[PDB]
Amino acid sequence: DPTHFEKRFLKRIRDLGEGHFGKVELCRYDPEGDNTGEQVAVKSLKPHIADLKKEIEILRNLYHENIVKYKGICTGIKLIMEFLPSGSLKEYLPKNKNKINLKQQLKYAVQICKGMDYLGSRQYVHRDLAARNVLVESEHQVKIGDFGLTKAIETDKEYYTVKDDRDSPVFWYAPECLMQSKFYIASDVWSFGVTLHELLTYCDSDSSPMALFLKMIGPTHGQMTVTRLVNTLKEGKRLPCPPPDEVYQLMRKCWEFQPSNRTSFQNLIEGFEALLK
Ligand SMILES: Cn1cc(NC(=O)c2cnn3cccnc23)c(-c2cc(Cl)ccc2OC(F)F)n1
Repeated sequence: DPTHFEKRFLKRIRDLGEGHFGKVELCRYDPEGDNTGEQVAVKSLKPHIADLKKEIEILRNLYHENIVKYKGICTGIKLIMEFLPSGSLKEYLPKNKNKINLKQQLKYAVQICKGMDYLGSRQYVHRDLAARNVLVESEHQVKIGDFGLTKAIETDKEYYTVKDDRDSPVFWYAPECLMQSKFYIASDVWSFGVTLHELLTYCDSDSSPMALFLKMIGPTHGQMTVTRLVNTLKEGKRLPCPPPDEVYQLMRKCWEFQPSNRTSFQNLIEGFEALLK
């Protein structure tokens, strides 16, 4: 079985990044023991097993040019994927401003929309769409690189109701996710709009969605922060345009209060393609 990786041949090189419960490391799968084997990205849980198994099964069945490739498993379980040395958009964009212009940013935007549209056609909701979860294949190509919070939508139903909201990226969340823990495909569209703002600002820390929303609502509300966030959104207030009128209009359509007034990923692709011709 080419999808079964033996523990004794999986050699750790360095850490790549980590979340609260999971981590990704650069390993070499070296059965010949001479450091000639291929380099792979390995996702493991820190010393949630049920959630990782579900996550592995989802990725095993996704095949798209803008989705990170599943390679296999190491059985306790570890997820084995292809290694992208340029890393996440969050770390790549600040170091490569001179290489990446607005035209390339809009191509990245189309690519994220295509990968997301494919996911949504398989009845899944991502729930964690941000620049930190987008990998750089090359200066011409990006891939959605993580599915840690991904959930299947019930048949003859349009949303998944979340029970555990403890590690939620609240500054990327739509009003319905904040008020009722209801995740629709339209909720993923809202998060894309915030990811697009990150992309246009080159993932600058001082201009991050969290930095900007805290300046809008005040940073001393503590436990009332999410309530204040809900209030500002209810008023019609949104993240400002980075220091491109037509791109900002597609972004504002991602941020329509009611999920029904929001566009679809297919509609956004048409929008970006019209601007690239
Ligand atoms: C700083 N950082 C870098 C990361 N990853 C890579 O560099 C990487 C390269 N190839 N590869 C293949 C699959 C998954 N990750 C990678 C992460 C990272 C960490 C976690 Cl816990 C989950 C997803 C992550 O990656 C994100 F982008 F999807 N943080």
